[PDB]
Amino acid sequence: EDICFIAGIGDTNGYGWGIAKELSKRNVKIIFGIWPPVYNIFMKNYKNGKFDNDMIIDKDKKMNILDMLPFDASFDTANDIDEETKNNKRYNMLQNYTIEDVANLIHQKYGKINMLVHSLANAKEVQKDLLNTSRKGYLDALSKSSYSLISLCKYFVNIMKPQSSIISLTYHASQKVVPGYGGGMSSAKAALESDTRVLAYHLGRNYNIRINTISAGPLKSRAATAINK
Amino acid sequence: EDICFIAGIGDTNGYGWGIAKELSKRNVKIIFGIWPPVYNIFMKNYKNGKFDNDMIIDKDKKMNILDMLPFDASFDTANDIDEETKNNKRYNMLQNYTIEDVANLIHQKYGKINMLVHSLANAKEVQKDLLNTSRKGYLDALSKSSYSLISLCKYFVNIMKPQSSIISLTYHASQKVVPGYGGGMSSAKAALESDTRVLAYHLGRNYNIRINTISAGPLKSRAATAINK
Amino acid sequence: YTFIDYAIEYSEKYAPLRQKLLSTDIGSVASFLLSRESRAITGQTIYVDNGLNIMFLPDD
Amino acid sequence: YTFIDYAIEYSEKYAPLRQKLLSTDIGSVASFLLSRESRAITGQTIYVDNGLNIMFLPDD
Ligand SMILES: NC(=O)c1ccc[n+]([C@@H]2O[C@H](COP(=O)([O-])OP(=O)(O)OC[C@H]3O[C@@H](n4cnc5c(N)ncnc54)[C@H](O)[C@@H]3O)[C@@H](O)[C@H]2O)c1
Ligand SMILES: NC(=O)c1ccc[n+]([C@@H]2O[C@H](COP(=O)([O-])OP(=O)(O)OC[C@H]3O[C@@H](n4cnc5c(N)ncnc54)[C@H](O)[C@@H]3O)[C@@H](O)[C@H]2O)c1
Ligand SMILES: Cc1ccccc1-c1ccc(Oc2ccc(Cl)cc2Cl)c(O)c1
Ligand SMILES: Cc1ccccc1-c1ccc(Oc2ccc(Cl)cc2Cl)c(O)c1
Repeated sequence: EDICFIAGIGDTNGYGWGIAKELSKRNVKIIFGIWPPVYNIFMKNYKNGKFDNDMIIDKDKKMNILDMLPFDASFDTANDIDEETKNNKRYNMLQNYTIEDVANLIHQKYGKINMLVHSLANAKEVQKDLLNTSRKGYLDALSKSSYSLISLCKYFVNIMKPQSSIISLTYHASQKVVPGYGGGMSSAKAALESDTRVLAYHLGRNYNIRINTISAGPLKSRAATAINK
Repeated sequence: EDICFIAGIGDTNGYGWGIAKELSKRNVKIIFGIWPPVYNIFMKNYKNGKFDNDMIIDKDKKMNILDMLPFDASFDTANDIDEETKNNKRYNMLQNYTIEDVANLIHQKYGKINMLVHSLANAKEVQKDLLNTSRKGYLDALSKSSYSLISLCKYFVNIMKPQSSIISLTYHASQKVVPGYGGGMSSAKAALESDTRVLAYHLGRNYNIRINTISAGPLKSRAATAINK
Repeated sequence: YTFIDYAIEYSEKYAPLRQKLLSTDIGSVASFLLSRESRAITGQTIYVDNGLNIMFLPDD
Repeated sequence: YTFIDYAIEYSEKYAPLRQKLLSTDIGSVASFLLSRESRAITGQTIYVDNGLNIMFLPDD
C-alpha cells in the first residue's frame, strides 16, 4: 500500500504519465495533480476512454489511478488566490486546488503518502531569450517551476511517512547553454537543481526523507511543443 | 537468465559482496573473480561455510554463486604475465587469470553474459600523500585502479550481449580533496570517472552497452583499513 | 519543425545511446528513485538522457 | 583509529541521511544500474553516500 502524488500532467504524452506507468508496475496507488485550466478537458478525455490504451501496463494490469485532483502550483494557500482567477471561467467551478488545499484533501481522503513527484514547469516568456525576459516573466518562471517544488515539499512533508521519497524533473540547460530555452526556464532549472540539494539536507536531517531530481533528455510533450524556436 | 561477473571480491566485508547479495535478490547468476593473493583462502572459508551467515538474503533466500575464479586485473593477456609472478607461490598453481583468459573461460562455460562489475582498486603508495608519491607508485595506482577497467571492457565487451551494463566504484576524493587518500588514488578515481564517459560513448555507439560509476560513501572493508591514517 | 524536434533529432544522432528515449525510460528511473532501493541517494541530479550530457563535440 | 573510521564517523554525523551506510545500499543501486530499468543512463557518476557530497560546511 504505497501512494504517489504526481503533480503536473495534462495528457499522456509527458513525463508524468511515463512515471505513472512505471510506478504501476510496482502496484503503487497514483494520484494526479492537474493544472486547473486543463482539468476538465482531462476528465472528459479520461471518461471518454481516450487513455485506456495508454493505461495498460504490459503485464495485464490497468493503471491504478486512486484519484485525479485539480492542482495549481502558482498558489500556496487559499489566500494567495487572486480575484481574476477566482472569477476565471476555468477556475471558479473548482475548489481546493492550492498546494496546501490538495495536501489536505489527499490526507483527509487516503491518509499519509510516501512518494511525491514534481513534474511540471511554466514560464510565460519562454519564447524570449534570457536577455529580453522581463522581471515579471522571469519571476513567474521561478515561481511556477522552482518555488513550486519547495512549497510542495513544505506542505506535503506533513502528510508523508518517514523514509518517503520525492523527485522532480530538470533539464541540462541549467548547466550548459541551450539557446531557445528562454524566459528564465534555464534559471529556474538551475535553482531547482540547487534547491534539491538544500532541501535534501533539511528533509534528510529533519524527516529522514529523500529528494532528488532527474535531468531528462528531450521528449515531445505538450509543454515541449509550446517552446517553439 | 542474467549473468554477472563481479571483479574484486576478497571477503564479505566489501562492496563487491553487498553487490552480489543484492544481485541475488533479482536471481541474477553471480561469478566471482578473486585476486590470487586471497583466492585459496577465500575458497577455503567458503568451503568451511564461514560465509554462511553472510550469504543469507533475509527472505529465506540463500546466495546463489555460479562460480569462483582466480583473477588478476593487472594482467591483460597471458603474455603480460612476468616470469616472477608466474612462478610465485600464490600464482604457480592457478591459471587463466588474466583479463583476456577469464573472459574466454567464462564464454566457454556459460556463453555471453550481460552484467559486469569492477569493484577493485590498489595502490602501492596510498599511505604517501600525492606530492610524495613516486612515479612508479602513481602509475601503479592508475594501472591497477583505472586501466584495469578499460581493459576489463575491451575483452568482456565481446562476451556480452547488446544491452548489457557495466559498473565500477569510485570515491569523491577525485572531485574534492580528502587528505590521506594518497598514492595517486585520487588521481586514479578522477581518471576512472573520466574514462567512464569516454567508454560510454564508445560502448554505446558500437555495442549498445552502458557503463556508469558509483561514488560510494565510506565503508569498513579490508582495503579501507589498509589506509594507515 | 520547432525546437523540441531539433533537440530530439540531435539527441538521437549524437547521444552515446542510439535508442528513442521514452517517457517510461524516465519512469523506471523515477520508480527506482522513489523506492527503498535508493535509500542512500539524495540531493542528486540524475541524468536520464541516453548519455547526451557527457559529449562535448559532435562527430558530424 | 585510522582514516576509514574518521570517514565513517564524519559521514554519520554530517550527511543529510543519518543511517549507517551499508554495502547492500550500494549493492541495490548497482543492481538497478545493471538492470534494464536504467536503460537511458550511461557515462554517469552516481553518488550513493547518504548525500554527504552535497555539503559544503558542517554546522557543528
Ligand atoms: N519534454 C522534455 O523534453 C523535458 C526534458 C527535461 C525536463 N522536462 C521536465 O518534465 C516536467 C514535465 O513536463 P513535460 O515535458 O512532461 O510536459 P507536460 O506538458 O506533460 O507537463 C507539464 C505540466 O505542468 C502543468 N502546469 C503548468 N503550470 C502549472 C501550474 N501553475 N500549476 C500546476 N500545474 C501546472 C501543465 O498543465 C502540464 O501538464 C517539467 O518539469 C519539464 O521541465 C521535460
Ligand atoms: N570502502 C570504501 O569506503 C569505498 C568507498 C568508495 C569507493 N570504494 C571503492 O569500491 C571498490 C571496492 O573496494 P572495497 O572497499 O570493497 O575493498 P575490498 O578490499 O573489500 O575490495 C577490493 C578487492 O579488490 C581485489 N583486488 C585488488 N587488486 C586486484 C587486482 N589487481 N586484481 C583483481 N582483484 C584485485 C582485492 O582482492 C579485494 O578483494 C574499490 O574500487 C574502492 O576504491 C570503496
Ligand atoms: C526545450 C528542450 C530542449 C531539449 C530537450 C528538452 C527540452 C525540454 C522540453 C520540455 C520542457 O518542459 C517545459 C519547457 C518550457 C515550459 Cl514553459 C514548460 C515545460 Cl513543462 C523542458 O523543461 C525542456
Ligand atoms: C578513503 C575513503 C575515505 C572515506 C570513505 C571511503 C574511502 C574509501 C575507502 C576504501 C576505498 O578503496 C580503496 C582505497 C585505496 C586502495 Cl589502495 C584500495 C581500495 Cl579498494 C576507497 O576508494 C575509498
